[PDB]
Amino acid sequence: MPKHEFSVDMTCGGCAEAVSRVLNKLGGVKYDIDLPNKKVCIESEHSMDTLLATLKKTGATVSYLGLE
Repeated sequence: MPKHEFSVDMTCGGCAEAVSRVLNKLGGVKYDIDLPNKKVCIESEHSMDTLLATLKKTGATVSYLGLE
């Protein structure tokens, strides 16, 4: 159960948040959305593929800090 952390600046709070929902399809794994921290921590069996697609979906900036 590896964890992947991605840095994304919420621009479409309203839409960017809804965009995260689509991640379940790409990832379908456990994910957490913390606006107050502006950070998203998701654990996937693939990692480095589900986050980028979802994060960039709303055209929000995406930066990979690294994964286990």
